[PDB]
Amino acid sequence: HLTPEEKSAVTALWGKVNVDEVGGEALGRLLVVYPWTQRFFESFGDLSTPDAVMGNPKVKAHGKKVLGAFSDGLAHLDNLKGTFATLSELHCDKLHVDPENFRLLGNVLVCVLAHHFGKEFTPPVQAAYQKVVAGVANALAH
Amino acid sequence: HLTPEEKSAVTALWGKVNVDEVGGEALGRLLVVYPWTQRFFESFGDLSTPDAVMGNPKVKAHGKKVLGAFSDGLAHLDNLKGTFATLSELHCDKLHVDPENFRLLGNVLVCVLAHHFGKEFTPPVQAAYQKVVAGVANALAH
Amino acid sequence: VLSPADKTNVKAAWGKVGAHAGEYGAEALERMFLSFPTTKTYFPHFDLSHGSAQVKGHGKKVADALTNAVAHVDDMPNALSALSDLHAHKLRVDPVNFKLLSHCLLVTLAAHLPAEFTPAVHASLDKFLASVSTVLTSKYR
Amino acid sequence: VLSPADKTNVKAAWGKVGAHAGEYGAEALERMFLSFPTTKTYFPHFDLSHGSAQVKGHGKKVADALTNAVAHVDDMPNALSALSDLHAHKLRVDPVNFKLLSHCLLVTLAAHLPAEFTPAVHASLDKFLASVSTVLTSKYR
Ligand code: HEM
Ligand code: HEM
Ligand code: HEM
Ligand code: HEM
Repeated sequence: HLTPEEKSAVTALWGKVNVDEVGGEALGRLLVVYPWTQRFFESFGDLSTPDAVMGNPKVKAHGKKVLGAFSDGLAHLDNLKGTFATLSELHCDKLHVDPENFRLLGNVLVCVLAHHFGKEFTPPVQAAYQKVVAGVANALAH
Repeated sequence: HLTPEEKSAVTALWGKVNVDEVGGEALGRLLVVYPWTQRFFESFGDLSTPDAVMGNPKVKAHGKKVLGAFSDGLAHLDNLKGTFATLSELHCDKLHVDPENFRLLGNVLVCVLAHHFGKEFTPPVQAAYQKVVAGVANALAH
Repeated sequence: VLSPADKTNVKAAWGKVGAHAGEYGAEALERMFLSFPTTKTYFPHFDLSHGSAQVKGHGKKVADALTNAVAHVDDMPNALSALSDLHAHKLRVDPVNFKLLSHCLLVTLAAHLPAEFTPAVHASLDKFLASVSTVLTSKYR
Repeated sequence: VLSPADKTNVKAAWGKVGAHAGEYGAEALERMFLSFPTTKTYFPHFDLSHGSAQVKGHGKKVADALTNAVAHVDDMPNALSALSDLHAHKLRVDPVNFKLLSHCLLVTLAAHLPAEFTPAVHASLDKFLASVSTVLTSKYR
């Protein structure tokens, strides 16, 4: 699905992602932009304002876990279904997350990379990442 | 996916479908209710009013073909992917049909069966058919 | 956005529903719970069994709300404001679920009023229910 | 439906776009064609190559239309009426494609105006672009 020169483009820009921060920024933005996703993180405390969500420590910490998982997918870009199987069970059987939301999180992640890299997130770089996030959303949907 | 008593419910009501007419009624309704689907049937002539669409002979005739295919799926409710493979290629590679539209056609078909059977299209019968049409939509999406 | 013909259509089909609105609203809910069981998670404290009096009372409330959306089809955000606060701010209903209830309602009307469920009416009812859905999923003021 | 704060946000972010609106509108189109190649089927008679002057002229038209949607954020169906007739009656654009262009536009703005693309603004821009999309996909009067 990804050409050798678009697998390489993806890895190069990913080696520059702050893994402590980007994951939180994405999960944060999901909860602000699509406010019904807050229903699934009811235990995380105060999610009452954009400021509250973005500074909530448990959002920051869960976003590290989610980004951890995308990085796992980026190491195994062939065998994404096998990478994400356990996580598909969890998001369905136990959480009941509608799969459209998986697509929304991938798109929000694309915007956060745009926002951090600026000019260097070129149209061809974006297109390689759109293939990557669609892959992860499909692997997760049960 | 379908219990033995919901496979049987599905077959019983399907043995009573007018196969010359229901397929057309469904394809007709798709073109009226979701008017952008008309873009894909531009060769079928006049689709300008609900009356025109519903009486168009080429809509009636294509709807027989589509219903033919659902009946093929209802005979092979295990191996739906293998039943619909050639049709998935055609709808993607050649037609470029977004897969959300496959879901819309299945739902319209459910409403046409409701409309024809009335009281006998009970909630449990509807639920068995919702499993059947989701199956067909998934098998078609590439 | 609704056309003027959409509005005439919906006003006249829903006018024919009349005093079965409660009974249809209950049946639509029961279809939704059977056909899409994940929607039961929003109703954890309800008896959801067949013939439940709590589902039949909830179907009357849903139907009576749709009757008022029809009477205020030109100013729906204002007429549906408290409902919007309940579903979008308090319950946080995922918008996917409004497409499920809407479909179940269309199916209920097709089964009960076949002579009214023409293609044109079907099209106008579907657009009305999507406009109601959008008001209820939005946090606005 | 937009909140009053949504409207202030969009008016102020799009005000900062200013005279790059044309350049951003072209870049968003080029992102959409590369990342979602099926959208090229609506533009069969265009040079769609990188740096095409026809894509750059089309991006100016799209951007100038968004500028007018912002100036008429309270009465968009009326301000966007001819566009609605072009996209819904004549071109019959599948609504899925409006979600693709909208995403590409957000991505373009994130890359160019990072200091303005706060979470609150991101949320208000996304709701505005969905409201524009809904007007353009609807056959109404
Ligand atoms: C799209 C990519 C996504 C990935 C890669 C992802 C990954 C993860 C991971 C790694 C966990 C932790 C599992 C564990 O620690 O055992 C998790 C838990 C969870 N995810 Fe996701 N997730 C994604 C999307 C979503 C979305 C869209 C939602 C909700 C809208 C969601 C809601 C949750 C919830 C509620 C949990 C449990 C959190 C908790 O422990 O309290 N996820 N996910
Ligand atoms: C969801 C179930 C569907 C099934 C079972 C189905 C089945 C078929 C079949 C059997 C054919 C004829 C193929 C042949 O004769 O070789 C066909 C062709 C076609 N289908 Fe579908 N289809 C479905 C959905 C759709 C949808 C949603 C669209 C468009 C919105 C669509 C557009 C077409 C078109 C354009 C053709 C070619 C028609 C022509 O020959 O001019 N189909 N489909
Ligand atoms: C046209 C769509 C809908 C309408 C007109 C509607 C209308 C209503 C009304 C009138 C109430 C009662 C408010 C009150 O008693 O003051 C209500 C409550 C509720 N609705 Fe909806 N509703 C719709 C869609 C949905 C959907 C899709 C869901 C979930 C799948 C949902 C879940 C609920 C819940 C959980 C309550 C709270 C009921 C309770 O705890 O007693 N509604 N709705
Ligand atoms: C915010 C979303 C959009 C806006 C503001 C927009 C605006 C416009 C404008 C201003 C025009 C030119 C009309 C004229 O020259 O009189 C136009 C034409 C067109 N648009 Fe869009 N558009 C949008 C989304 C889309 C999407 C998603 C598609 C397809 C994927 C699309 C396909 C076209 C096509 C094919 C034309 C005809 C261009 C030509 O043949 O010269 N538009 N649009």
